Amino acid sequence: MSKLLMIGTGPVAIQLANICYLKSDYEIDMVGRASTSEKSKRLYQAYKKEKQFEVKIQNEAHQHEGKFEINRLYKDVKNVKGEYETVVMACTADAYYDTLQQLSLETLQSVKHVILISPTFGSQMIVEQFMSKFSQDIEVISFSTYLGDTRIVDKEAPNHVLTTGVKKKLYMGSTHSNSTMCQRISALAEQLKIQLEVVESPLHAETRNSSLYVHPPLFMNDFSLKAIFEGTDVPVYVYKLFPEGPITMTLIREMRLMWKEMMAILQAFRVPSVNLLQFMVKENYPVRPETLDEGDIEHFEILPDILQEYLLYVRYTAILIDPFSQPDENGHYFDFSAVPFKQVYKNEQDVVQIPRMPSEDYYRTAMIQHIGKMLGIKTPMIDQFLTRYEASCQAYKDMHQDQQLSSQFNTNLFEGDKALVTKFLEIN
Amino acid sequence: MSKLLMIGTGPVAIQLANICYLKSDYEIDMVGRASTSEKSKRLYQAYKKEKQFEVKIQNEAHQHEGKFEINRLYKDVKNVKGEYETVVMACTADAYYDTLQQLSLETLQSVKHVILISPTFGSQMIVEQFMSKFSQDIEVISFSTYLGDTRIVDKEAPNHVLTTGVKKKLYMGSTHSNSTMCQRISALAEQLKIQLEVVESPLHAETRNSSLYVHPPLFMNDFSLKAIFEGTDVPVYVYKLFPEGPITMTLIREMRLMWKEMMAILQAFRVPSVNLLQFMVKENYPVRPETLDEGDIEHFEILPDILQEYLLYVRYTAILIDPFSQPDENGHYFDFSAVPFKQVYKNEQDVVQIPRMPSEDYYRTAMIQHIGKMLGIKTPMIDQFLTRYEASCQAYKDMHQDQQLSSQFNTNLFEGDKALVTKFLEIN
Ligand SMILES: Nc1ncnc2c1ncn2[C@@H]1O[C@H](COP(=O)(O)OP(=O)(O)OC[C@H]2OC[C@H](O)[C@@H]2O)[C@@H](O)[C@H]1OP(=O)(O)O
Ligand SMILES: Nc1ncnc2c1ncn2[C@@H]1O[C@H](COP(=O)(O)OP(=O)(O)OC[C@H]2OC[C@H](O)[C@@H]2O)[C@@H](O)[C@H]1OP(=O)(O)O
Repeated sequence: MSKLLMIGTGPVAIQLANICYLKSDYEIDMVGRASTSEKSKRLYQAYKKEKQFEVKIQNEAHQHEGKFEINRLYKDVKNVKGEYETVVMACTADAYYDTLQQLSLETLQSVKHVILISPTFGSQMIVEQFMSKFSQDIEVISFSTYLGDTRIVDKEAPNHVLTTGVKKKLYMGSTHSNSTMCQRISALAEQLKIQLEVVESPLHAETRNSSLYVHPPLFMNDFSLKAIFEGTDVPVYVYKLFPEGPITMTLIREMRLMWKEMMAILQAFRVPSVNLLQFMVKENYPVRPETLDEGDIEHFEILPDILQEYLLYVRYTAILIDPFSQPDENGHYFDFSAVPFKQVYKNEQDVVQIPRMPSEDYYRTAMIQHIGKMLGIKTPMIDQFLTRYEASCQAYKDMHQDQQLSSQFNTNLFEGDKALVTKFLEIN
Repeated sequence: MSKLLMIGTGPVAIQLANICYLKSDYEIDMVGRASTSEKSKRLYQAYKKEKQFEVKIQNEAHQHEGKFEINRLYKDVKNVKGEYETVVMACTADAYYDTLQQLSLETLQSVKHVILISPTFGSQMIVEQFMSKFSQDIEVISFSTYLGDTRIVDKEAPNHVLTTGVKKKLYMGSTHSNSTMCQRISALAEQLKIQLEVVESPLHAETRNSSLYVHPPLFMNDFSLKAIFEGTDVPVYVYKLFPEGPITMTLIREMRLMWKEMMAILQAFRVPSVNLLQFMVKENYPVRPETLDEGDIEHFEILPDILQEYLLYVRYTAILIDPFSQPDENGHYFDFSAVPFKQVYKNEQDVVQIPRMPSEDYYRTAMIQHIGKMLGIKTPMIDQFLTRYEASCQAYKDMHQDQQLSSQFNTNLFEGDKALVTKFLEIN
């Protein structure tokens, strides 16, 4: 019978494992890195003891809930034995290569489908090129993003996760147009009440994620980078205006410029372009009618380069509050924009980590840089983003020679991934 | 000896009376409207009883303080008897004509200088044309604004006023270039430590007031006008972003358009143009360097019509807080922008009044409209401003037929003033 390998043991992997448990005929195996990660250990110990996972639901609009037991929970990728026709990557995109490469030849040659839950731009190119050495005909499926928001509500019971929110719309593409797997997914989406736009390549679904265009400007600037690698004297906030946070005319210019460099790479691949404003306004969170002209967001992409900036700037000020929340007796709304920055932190073994943001945006940006390099496309804003982050890494190293740092502070990361997209694009 | 007539008995008039008391050789007479205004009565009764005015000071940087007694406090303009070489208009601009016209022929023919403390655009034209019938050679002096901020801290002692703030820079012009009066004023300004740019006509000083360009858009729109003539369900704020207040891309367009129509009338009069952004940023309140490009505010007037909008919009979001105030332990600054709207209100005799804003901006706008009409200059944004306010007046009349309303709800106001600027411009 059909085996499925789930790579990742966090809340995304658990939600996904439950969907397969309930709505597929796969026997499910799960693997983390409980040998080298206190987090994956806590998950291992907890599943071991209880012999169950549980998804709970917050809005009764969702029936992903359920308790469930999987077939085998592995402790490390290296223990994985045997054949699996389907492998779901529920880990972070910068680990897709590190983890597949640790699988056995028998495992890698048995695989028919690789499904990428939170891929970045070009993850499929990396994953297809890798698998191609062992699978003649590997199918690779990229999603735009994960289906919603799920979280551990108690760190001492990480096998119990909570899905708080579900996205409106997802996109999905495959190396195999309208494959049999594509069809089960959009049929599974239908059961889940999750609108799924099937898209024509995985790369195309990978560009329908808004954070790919707005996280690099928000986080890889001197303001944000100081807040993360060094303190601030006073709490400072991701989505507020300077001096309370990073947003300025300059940041918004940096965002439009990256958007346009990305649209260059996307036209190269004959991938359609993303109306960034309209994307944010219909598929992220609405603002009041009175705030944005409907023709301004429809025709966003025709508009002059400073009108585009002006409309992006305005969008971010509309969200400093939640304009659909219930006002105070004093006129005051929910402070939607007081999201703090996670700073650098020592893990359980006293090793400094960089938080997900910006260290996942260094990976995505470093890959987008590399693709654009080899299309002969110039990425000057991307370029600046990366030197900024690297100088902040080098400065942390110099300022903190008394400390164990993590592999994230290292030079020349992702040589593996960079070579796979090189082989891929030459051959393709 | 030299007599001075002070028209107005509020806190501006009292501060000014003290400056003349201390630094001039004028015997001072003061006149309000204690016959028809509970406010002017309270001032009359209070001065009567105490026989003193008092200016107190808040920042020790100021020596306008002082107790003082004037020579004669009149109860109504109509009591004014005798000859005065100088008359200071310390009242609101929309009353300059109503009040002078109540003076006696002997008084009007004796007058050599009319000094306009808070004139609007074209007040001098109105005042010179009126006085010209009685004074062959009247001198008229317009200030850009009043010298600072003074207030009554206790309504039962309105003869005791408090000057809280003093402007950086004032402008001043006269019908009589570098007159003897001009010279005493800039010498008096020097004593007061108040920088005074002497300007070449009064009209020119009357355009160096920022509220002339930004009050009509802020207050004469459907949002603001609802907040003033009808409640809001929840407190709403003058300087916040929609839905908390009126500021939108649309309001900012309405502000640039009025600015440019005004710059038309100003080029007609060969008056130089006002860099509105730079005016707000150096002469009103500073924002952080990181917020506005210095070349953007220097070259503001060359910039494209949507960049101008974008920079104005951005200026207003920089001020939602005071970015130079001391932050909270939580990152949070002083809520600089939560200035409520004064709404329509019944006075002591149960008569509905419209607050200063927008009823002083209806006068200024109605005059700017009239000037531009007779230069053949089109003022389409002004035009809209005025129909908006009038429809809100008409609606209050219909919705509130059970109520005594004030003369401010009337049609065809300012016929007097409108004819004086007509005679003036034809002849001039
Ligand atoms: N080299 C490597 N090898 C093996 N396992 C790895 C590796 N790197 C990360 N991970 C594991 O992926 C799992 C999911 O990541 P998690 O941080 O819990 O958050 P989510 O559950 O929300 O992740 C879902 C995606 O949303 C977007 C983002 O890209 C996420 O991947 C998690 O168990 C990770 O282990 P850990 O020990 O728990 O840290
Ligand atoms: N038709 C008419 N006739 C006689 N007197 C009149 C008339 N209209 C207004 N006023 C008086 O002008 C005085 C100053 O006005 P005020 O509201 O106290 O505020 P401020 O002292 O701060 O004024 C200074 C200027 O700053 C800007 C603005 O244009 C101000 O004029 C005040 O005593 C008014 O009488 P009241 O009885 O007290 O209401």
